[PDB]
Amino acid sequence: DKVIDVSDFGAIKDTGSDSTHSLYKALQEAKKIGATKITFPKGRYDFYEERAADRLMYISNNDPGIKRITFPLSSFNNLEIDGNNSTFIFHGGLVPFILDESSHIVLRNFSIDFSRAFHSEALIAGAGKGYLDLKFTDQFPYKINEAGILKFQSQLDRLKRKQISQDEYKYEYKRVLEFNFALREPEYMAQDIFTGNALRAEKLNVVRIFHPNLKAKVGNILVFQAKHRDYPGVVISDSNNVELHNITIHHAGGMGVIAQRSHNITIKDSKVSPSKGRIVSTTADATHFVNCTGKIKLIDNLFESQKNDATNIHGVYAAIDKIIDDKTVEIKLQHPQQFGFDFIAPEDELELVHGASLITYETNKVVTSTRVSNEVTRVQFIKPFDSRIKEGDSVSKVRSYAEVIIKGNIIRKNRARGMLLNSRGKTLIENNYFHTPGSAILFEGDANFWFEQGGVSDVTIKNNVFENSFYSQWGKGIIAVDAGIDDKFKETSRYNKNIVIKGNTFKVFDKAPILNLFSVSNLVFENNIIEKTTEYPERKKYNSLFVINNSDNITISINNILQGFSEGKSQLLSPTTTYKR
Ligand SMILES: O=S(=O)(O)OC[C@H]1O[C@H](O[C@H]2[C@@H](O)[C@@H](CO)O[C@@H](O)[C@@H]2OS(=O)(=O)O)[C@H](OS(=O)(=O)O)[C@@H](O)[C@H]1O[C@@H]1O[C@H](CO)[C@H](O)[C@H](O[C@H]2O[C@H](CO)[C@H](O)[C@H](O)[C@H]2O)[C@H]1OS(=O)(=O)O
Ligand SMILES: [Cl-]
Ligand SMILES: [Cl-]
Ligand SMILES: [Cl-]
Ligand SMILES: [Cl-]
Ligand SMILES: [Cl-]
Ligand SMILES: [Cl-]
Ligand SMILES: [Cl-]
Ligand SMILES: [Cl-]
Ligand SMILES: [Cl-]
Ligand SMILES: [Cl-]
Ligand SMILES: [Cl-]
Ligand SMILES: [Cl-]
Repeated sequence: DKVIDVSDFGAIKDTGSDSTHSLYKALQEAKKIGATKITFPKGRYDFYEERAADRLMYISNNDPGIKRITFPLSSFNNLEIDGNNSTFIFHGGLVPFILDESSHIVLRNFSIDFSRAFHSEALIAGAGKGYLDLKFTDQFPYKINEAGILKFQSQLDRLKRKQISQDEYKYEYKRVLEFNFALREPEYMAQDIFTGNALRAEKLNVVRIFHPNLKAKVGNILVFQAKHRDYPGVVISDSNNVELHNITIHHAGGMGVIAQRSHNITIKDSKVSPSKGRIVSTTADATHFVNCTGKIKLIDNLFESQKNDATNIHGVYAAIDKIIDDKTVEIKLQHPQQFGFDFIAPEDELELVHGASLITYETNKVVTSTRVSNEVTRVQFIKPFDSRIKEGDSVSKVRSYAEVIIKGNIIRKNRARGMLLNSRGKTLIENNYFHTPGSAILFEGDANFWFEQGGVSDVTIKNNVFENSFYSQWGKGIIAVDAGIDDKFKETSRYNKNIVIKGNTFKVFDKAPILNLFSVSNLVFENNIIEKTTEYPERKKYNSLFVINNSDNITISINNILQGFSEGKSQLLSPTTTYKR
């Protein structure tokens, strides 16, 4: 009627049977009749590959290919999916949700998990020169083949072997990271150890893995980082007015929520958090927004234990590959996880940017655009473009940049950074808790490897708590700039502008930078409380709370408060150019 009950289409809870086809039929009926809601009788629902719809997808900062989709929400309008706090379990290579060219879609009250994680975890039972001894629990099956290589499996007749073998790709790894057993966070100062996808291994007649760079503390947990990003949790693509309310994402092969080229997204009262027996949630970013517009609201969420940043809101740079004539260029997407990102349309305004400095030469209007491939697009401008532009420079679309509201979130226990603020729109970061091994807030962006467009223009960071963040090495300080500006251009490049950091509590354990800035104009750091702790060992390489280079109009104000420090506030609040002296 107005509300469609998925059990009227044969999806039965708690049985363990596949509910994919019944779900599909309920979705098509909702589109046929104009229903505004689908409800699940509260229970457990399982979804498998065999009857899932298949679609080519490019998904920014994730891996492209054929996706099997359990909720294929393409061209839906004005539809709410209320799971009534049901539990959704996905078996194998599924993308749970893709919202494609949809509008006013509300997702509420369910959880997402996969029956076997894409990553794997092990207890570290011993260590030595070039090896670790590991105990795996049952939920991470593996085989050690005749070659002496550790290969994780989907599960423990010739065609069943063949399909299991075909599953091996999904559980490939590329690096390992040590997690502290007691704190359930990346181990203090441990770093990613690259291994590649094949580790020599042997079972001691416990599994021993061999690699020259292995180093960890016994009793900690070793995480094998999933190599691939093929199965993100919720994809929001070319869509508008999407809300996620009380969604729990226990796991994904890649990001928890990834949005590209969409407009108005809210994520509220949701959580990314591990399920029973796991120390890791999603295998990449909890959330992530590419070329999005309107309001992006992250309200009152819990993001913990994912293998990457909690959020990143940014644009796409594309390199100028070939100059065809004075008015025409071919641009090329650079990073493999950007291939297929079409964004340049007739009448768009583009920034033309010098690659090594991130200085904008000019803006220009595009009159025509032709997609040549999933890499190359040809672009014709209305007037001849600036004569200084060379091949190797980049373009970025001048958007109505997203207004970013990030309020009331708890961000902790994840690998890497807290928030990558590459939002050039009006940005508000207020009343969040950060406990991250990397930079809690990082202004990044580059046009040489990730080709992500950042460059802040209006940022307010007010009344957050930064507790012993940046306790490892993914970043350059608690709040830091690592934008891709060559040293030669730092003094003249001003990439991030107009930043107010007021009313925060920084609980710090050593004298690593609270602020580490370059190429900034107009930043005010006032009315903050800085308070010394002993939560982690002090690192002797840091002796400066405020490292500032190649910036202007930076006020580190006198009205900040310092508690528990040996030295006086006038030494401690005084900027250096270096970490030490
Ligand atoms: O230098 S770090 O800040 O620590 O970056 C970490 C880095 O890890 C791997 O590369 C390093 C290690 O492999 C290490 C092992 O001994 O050797 C180092 O010298 C390598 O450093 S290097 O890459 O700077 O040359 C990653 O490669 S690997 O998995 O094949 O081993 C490498 O890509 C890089 O990982 C990135 O670290 C970031 C935090 O520092 C962040 O998590 C990146 O992902 C997210 O951020 C970027 C924007 O910066 C994009 O938005 C991504 O989509 C986000 O997911 C992370 O990249 S990724 O996980 O490989 O995709
Ligand atoms: Cl009906
Ligand atoms: Cl039922
Ligand atoms: Cl779809
Ligand atoms: Cl609508
Ligand atoms: Cl299961
Ligand atoms: Cl095959
Ligand atoms: Cl659980
Ligand atoms: Cl990854
Ligand atoms: Cl140059
Ligand atoms: Cl943006
Ligand atoms: Cl030192
Ligand atoms: Cl002052």
